Amino acid sequence: QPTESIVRFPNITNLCPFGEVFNATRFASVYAWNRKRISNCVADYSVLYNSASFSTFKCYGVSPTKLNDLCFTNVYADSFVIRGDEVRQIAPGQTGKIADYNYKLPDDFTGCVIAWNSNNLDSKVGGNYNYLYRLFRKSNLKPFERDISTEIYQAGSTPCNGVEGFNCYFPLQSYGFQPTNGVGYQPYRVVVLSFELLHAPATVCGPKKSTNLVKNK
Amino acid sequence: QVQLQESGPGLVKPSETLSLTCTVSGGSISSYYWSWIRQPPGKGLEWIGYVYYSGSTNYNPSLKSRVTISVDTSKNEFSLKLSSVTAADTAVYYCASSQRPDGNLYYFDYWGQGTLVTVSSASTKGPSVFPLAPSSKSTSGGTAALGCLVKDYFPEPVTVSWNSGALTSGVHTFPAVLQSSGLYSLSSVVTVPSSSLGTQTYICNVNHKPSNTKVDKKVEP
Amino acid sequence: SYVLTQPPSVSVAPGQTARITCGGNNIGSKTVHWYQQKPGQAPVLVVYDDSDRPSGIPERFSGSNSGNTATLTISRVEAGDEADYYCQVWDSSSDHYVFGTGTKVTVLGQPKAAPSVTLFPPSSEELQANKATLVCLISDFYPGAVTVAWKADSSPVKAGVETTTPSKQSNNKYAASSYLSLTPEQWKSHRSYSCQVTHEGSTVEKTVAPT
Ligand SMILES: *[C@@H]1O[C@H](CO)[C@@H](O)[C@H](O)[C@H]1NC(C)=O
Repeated sequence: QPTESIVRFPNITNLCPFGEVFNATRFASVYAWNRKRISNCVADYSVLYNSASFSTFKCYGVSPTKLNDLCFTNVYADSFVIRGDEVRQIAPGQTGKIADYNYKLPDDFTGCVIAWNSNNLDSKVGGNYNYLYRLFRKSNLKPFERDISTEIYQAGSTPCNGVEGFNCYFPLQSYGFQPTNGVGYQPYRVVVLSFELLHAPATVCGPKKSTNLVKNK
Repeated sequence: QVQLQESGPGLVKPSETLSLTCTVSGGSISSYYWSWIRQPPGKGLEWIGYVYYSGSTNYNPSLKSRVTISVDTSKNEFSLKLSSVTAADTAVYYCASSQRPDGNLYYFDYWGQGTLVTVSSASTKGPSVFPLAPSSKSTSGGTAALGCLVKDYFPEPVTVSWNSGALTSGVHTFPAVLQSSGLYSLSSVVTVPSSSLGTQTYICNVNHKPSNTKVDKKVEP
Repeated sequence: SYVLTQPPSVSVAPGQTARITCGGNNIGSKTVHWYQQKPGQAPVLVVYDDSDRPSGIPERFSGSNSGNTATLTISRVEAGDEADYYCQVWDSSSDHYVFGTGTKVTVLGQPKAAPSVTLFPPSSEELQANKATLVCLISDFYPGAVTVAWKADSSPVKAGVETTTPSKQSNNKYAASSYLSLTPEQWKSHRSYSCQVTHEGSTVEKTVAPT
């Protein structure tokens, strides 16, 4: 109810740049995922759920068909690339090397996970080795943590001292991403929208009109 | 456009595994979620699970241990396997899909016709067909009534037509009766203009898939 | 497991706006879809994305979803909308698709119809098989509640009668079937038989005689 007793929404006109996130030419490795803050703009969510072809569109805590009717103080868009089978880890309470070591959602998550097959653009003949993921880490990530360190992981008793060797591994590994890989191992571009509400005037809303208020009912 | 057609046995023993297959035509399997839904007689719909074109699956938590859903892209079909069935598994099984992503926006607008699966202890049996001769030619209103009687079969269903699909006007097939013995019996009657009662041959085509009984029978006074 | 609760049956007058309620804990944060299912047919999507309709469904179908209550509104209710409606939603926490319990909307005030009865004697092919089955067929009656009774001259019969429950036919009416089985010697031993169909007080009777 962003003052909807009678229609009253912000007089803003600039559109939110979802295209710069969804239609980006290049995406980031999941270990080094990017985030874009969306603010001070009108967000037409109809251009998302009714356009394009997505493989996964799972919203937690909010229905996607009501986004054009709600307002938020901030909305964040996190984008990355993982395997098709690994998309199931992008959800609250999930486990796995992606959920634990690369991207973790909180249990009280309020947003939408959007994913689509990207094999025709994020995979090359000889194999795309530019997309990486974290294979080893001393503990699980906190919700929305972003670890970009390349410290040599000590798997054995002897200390590594920052040199690769016996039981001392480089923590990152490269996806293969070949166009003939099995569909479950093909690259999927994922984007996660987080809907943040603070004690502050809302800055992102759906396209609505306005009236002029009465001193009555 | 895309049409789905189920296929499978109509009878399963109270402890064997159920196998179904949904043949999709008019389109492709690629890049969609193909689901299985069942409905017990007189009860509500229950989602079983889906299969993604990669082969990944998601099942009803109540049926996770017993359900297997596979996909064959090179044959344009996806199948269902339900192990250790019970009496509560008698239902009409539909296959359904859409062009929507998994979750929230996913619905079912492409549906199949649905195949009934019965879990019974034993005794599959084909029907016996008998002609229901039309009433004594009175031609008061010019409307006679002739039909066929398929008695003592098991299990459901029975599909009856008239003149190999030609005669369709005024036809009425009735629901079957559950006899005390345990076998079903139904009648199928079409009202006929009594003016062509001695020239128009009236054949009834009954089909019993669980028994492969494809019997044709003509009726005459 | 998530639960969608619907009323088993609601009833409306021809012309008014029927409303089907679909209850669920904080269902307003979920996307509700609606399905129509008519007897002997598969369910068909009628409302998607809370309130949208497919291209074939008329504009009298509409949907709402707000505060543990989703409502399917059918305006200008006609006889041909009498069917079974189910709400369907995807659960986020369980990653599961749940259906409503089901609602059977019946249109009030449809006219009263009298049952048409056609009684058939046993086919001579059946007598050659040492069996005999009388067939009494009933259709085109409303309300869909009927009572069939048989009689063998001056003595009614009950030990060979088998009747069905009424069934919705395609023209928004009901039909039933009754069967009488007996040995061929009992068939020829009685001079006449009778199928008596009672409906809402009035009775319809047809008879058959071995000749
Ligand atoms: C991205 O591009 C597609 C096709 O040009 C367009 O349909 C879509 O609205 C654009 N923006 C997105 C997906 O945010």
